[PDB]
Amino acid sequence: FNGLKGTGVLTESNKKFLPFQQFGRDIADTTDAVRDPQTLEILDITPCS
Amino acid sequence: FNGLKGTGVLTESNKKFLPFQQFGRDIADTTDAVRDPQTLEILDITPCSFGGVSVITPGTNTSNQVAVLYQGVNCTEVPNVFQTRAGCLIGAEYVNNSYECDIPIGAGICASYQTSQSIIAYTMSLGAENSVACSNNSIAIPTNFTISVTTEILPVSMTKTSVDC
Amino acid sequence: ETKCTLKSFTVEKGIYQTSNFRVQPTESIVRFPNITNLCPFDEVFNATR
Amino acid sequence: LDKPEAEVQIDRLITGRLQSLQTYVTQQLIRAAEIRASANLAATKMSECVLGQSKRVDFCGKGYHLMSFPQSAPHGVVFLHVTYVPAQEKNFTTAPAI
Amino acid sequence: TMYICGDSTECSNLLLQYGSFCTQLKRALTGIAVEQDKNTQEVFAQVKQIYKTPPIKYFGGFNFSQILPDPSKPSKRSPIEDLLFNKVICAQKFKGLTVLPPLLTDEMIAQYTSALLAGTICSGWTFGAGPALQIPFPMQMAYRFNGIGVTQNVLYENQKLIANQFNSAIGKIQDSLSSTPSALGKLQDVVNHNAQALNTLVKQLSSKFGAISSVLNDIFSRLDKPEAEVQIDRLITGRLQSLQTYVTQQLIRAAEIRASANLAATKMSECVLGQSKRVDFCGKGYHLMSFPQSAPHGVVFLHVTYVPAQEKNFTTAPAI
Amino acid sequence: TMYICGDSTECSNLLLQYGSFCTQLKRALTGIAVEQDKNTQEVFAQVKQ
Amino acid sequence: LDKPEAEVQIDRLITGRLQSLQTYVTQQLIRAAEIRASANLAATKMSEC
Amino acid sequence: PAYTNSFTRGVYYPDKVFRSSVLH
Ligand SMILES: *[C@@H]1O[C@H](CO)[C@@H](O)[C@H](O)[C@H]1NC(C)=O
Ligand SMILES: *[C@@H]1O[C@H](CO)[C@@H](O)[C@H](O)[C@H]1NC(C)=O
Ligand SMILES: *[C@@H]1O[C@H](CO)[C@@H](O)[C@H](O)[C@H]1NC(C)=O
Ligand SMILES: *[C@@H]1O[C@H](CO)[C@@H](O)[C@H](O)[C@H]1NC(C)=O
Ligand SMILES: *[C@@H]1O[C@H](CO)[C@@H](O)[C@H](O)[C@H]1NC(C)=O
Ligand SMILES: *[C@@H]1O[C@H](CO)[C@@H](O)[C@H](O)[C@H]1NC(C)=O
Ligand SMILES: *[C@@H]1O[C@H](CO)[C@@H](O)[C@H](O)[C@H]1NC(C)=O
Ligand SMILES: *[C@@H]1O[C@H](CO)[C@@H](O)[C@H](O)[C@H]1NC(C)=O
Repeated sequence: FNGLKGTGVLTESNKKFLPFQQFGRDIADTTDAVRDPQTLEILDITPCS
Repeated sequence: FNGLKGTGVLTESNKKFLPFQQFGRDIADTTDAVRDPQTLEILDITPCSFGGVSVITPGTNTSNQVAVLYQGVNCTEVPNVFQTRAGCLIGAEYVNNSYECDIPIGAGICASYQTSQSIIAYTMSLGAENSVACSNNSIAIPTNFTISVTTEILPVSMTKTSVDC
Repeated sequence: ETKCTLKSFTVEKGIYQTSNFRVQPTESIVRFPNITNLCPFDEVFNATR
Repeated sequence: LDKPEAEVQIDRLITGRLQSLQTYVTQQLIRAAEIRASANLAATKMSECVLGQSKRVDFCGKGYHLMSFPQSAPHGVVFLHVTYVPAQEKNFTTAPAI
Repeated sequence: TMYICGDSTECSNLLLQYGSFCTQLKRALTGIAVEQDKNTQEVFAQVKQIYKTPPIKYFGGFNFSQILPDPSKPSKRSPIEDLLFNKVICAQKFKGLTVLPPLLTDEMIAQYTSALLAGTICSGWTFGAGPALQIPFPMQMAYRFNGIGVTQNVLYENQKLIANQFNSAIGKIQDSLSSTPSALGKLQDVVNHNAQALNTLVKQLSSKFGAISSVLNDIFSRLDKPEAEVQIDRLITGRLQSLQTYVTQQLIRAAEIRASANLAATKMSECVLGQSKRVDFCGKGYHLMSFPQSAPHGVVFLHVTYVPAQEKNFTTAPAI
Repeated sequence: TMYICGDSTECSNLLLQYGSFCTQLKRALTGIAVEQDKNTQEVFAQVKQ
Repeated sequence: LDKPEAEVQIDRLITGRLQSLQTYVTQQLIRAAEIRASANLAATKMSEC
Repeated sequence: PAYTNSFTRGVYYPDKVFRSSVLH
């Protein structure tokens, strides 16, 4: 996503980002949610089993 | 040796190298043998004579005499000489008179400063020699007694500290 | 040596470990295989034609 | 040093001297355990040697325990153990039954 | 310095930038080594009087021949002890890792055990709290029977039965050691743990830890003094923390051994030099007596206990 | 591995150069775990009946 | 970053995180000893009380 | 192409280093 990459399962989130926020992070300062560059959909990122 | 750099003593080897092998390694994957590129002989590589050194001494309040113990080496590789298990001991005179252990060396051997005075080595004693009779018709019964008091000391706490990181 | 090791001018009764000892070799033995396949410059400089 | 590099050597000092602090704490954690075990034994002996009479061999001194008295000390406790010790035995002839 | 760098003088004089780190590691290991020679004194050296073993090994029908030393062997060890000792380095040495001998050799430890056995049989518990006082063995047992709430006449009427049961129980000890997969696992584990802890120590010298090479000399020349040196710090940090970990684990492990040594010393006092009234402390059942035996890096106790049998149901009442 | 390097394929191939640290770690933790199941039987399993 | 540079940065994270895990194991191991001691007491009391 | 079973064949000496009585 815009140069930010990794491995995991993408699902729909129930998070609501402010207009100036592209992505969110967890307590380990690791991205766990991103906004889709085209559809503005917020996706949750969960590691593969 | 043909690019294999190192240091130590080169001796005759009895390692059965294969026709295509140039050097060997120990259990820690460290080179311990090389093939000489001209003679094709195998050279066994060991470290040059070494070992820990300990100084056996009385307090400097009494004397400035010392004895030196070389650990892991006997009395032929070191260059009042006594050979023990711990290693070659030099400067202490070994005597056959036993005493209670003073400055421990190891394997039953201890040292002390005695008579004029010098450092000596001896085998440490275990305790007083005695015996108890076994019999099937005789018993020993105490006719008197004594009250005695002994002192026991135990730690309970230690210094409390804190650090401003 | 013991005094320096213990960082003091007073040494108490007992046995102390100081340091190690070694031979300290100064020679350097360098060995390579004989240079057999000499490069035939003879036909370059000592040519008859 | 210029900032981009100066912070690197500073970072090296921080991790080095930080590891040192860590060694100190680790050793104190182990040393503390040793003191606690001693304190637990001292407390046990207080209960069994001072507040009562023991029947445990060589627990409250060598001999037959009668009583003990506590004394204070820097960073610890000192016990005075009062014991009975038999003396001057004599050889007698004996029998299982009469 | 022999472990981290070796014979490279340009490395040994660089390790000086840390200085006290090697001292702390040396100190910790020294402290442990000293402690190990104390644990064996607390357990075995409980007598200031070293008693000679009895000329005879058959008292009252009880035969202790399998427990007491056997002089026909050069090691003068009892039949059981001689079994325990049979059921339980250059690569390390060349890297600056050495093993130190104990102050008390097996020959000396055996003498303490012999003294304790001699006292237990000829005197009883009295030698553990004063002078040794001779007593007939059958009478020693009579006292030990009263101590468990069984009238002493039971022993005398059944002396032959009791001696026979004892002889059988002792005879079966070797069969429980020589044919059990892990009879001495507790002692072997100590050996295996320290053996592998050391071997996993030397194998870390082959690691690079981010350096271009594990070999100190090969990249001390094939690079600049400014650049190559940057990797000397890397190899030293790696090897230094590897050694630090070894020492830390030994300090923790040593504490576990100390606790065990303290328990062994307590049982020597309460089981062997007396009679215990503590449940399951000196074996299951009603404790009568115990006998010590020597073993590699440890001690073995033989616990003799009384167990009731053949319960019959009687009718009872609080009072008449 | 998941703690260090995570989903990075490149990073996971560098840990191999640091020596068998994960092995020592898993070994130490396993030993602790085994003891935890020992403490409980020593306290409660005082009866064979 | 390219390989010659990324490895320098990545090695800093690996070294640091290895120390974090080592600290956890060391302290977890010390704590296990404390529990073992109380377990031995509990077993003794089960027997004697 | 009558595919067969390679079993445990195809192992070779990976290096020119002498080793003995050891697992590598
Ligand atoms: C040193 O020796 C003197 C005797 O000359 C003695 O009085 C003093 O107490 C000793 N001091 C120590 C620390 O042994
Ligand atoms: C000293 O050690 C060497 C090497 O093992 C051995 O050859 C020599 O015979 C030993 N000498 C003595 C007196 O032990
Ligand atoms: C001790 O006695 C032995 C004989 O058993 C003798 O060979 C030895 O030289 C004596 N040693 C000393 C220091 O007197
Ligand atoms: C017992 O010993 C004491 C000395 O402490 C002595 O005065 C007393 O007379 C002795 N009694 C007997 C019966 O020997
Ligand atoms: C040349 O090298 C061979 C080894 O391949 C050796 O056997 C032979 O002696 C060498 N010749 C000379 C003159 O050293
Ligand atoms: C008792 O007899 C033994 C010999 O069996 C002897 O060694 C001991 O000294 C005697 N004790 C007394 C008080 O006479
Ligand atoms: C004592 O037991 C041993 C077997 O360990 C036996 O050989 C010996 O004969 C027995 N002693 C007697 C007097 O029967
Ligand atoms: C005693 O009575 C109980 C029942 O109260 C029975 O289970 C047990 O087997 C009996 N024991 C004997 C020896 O008769």
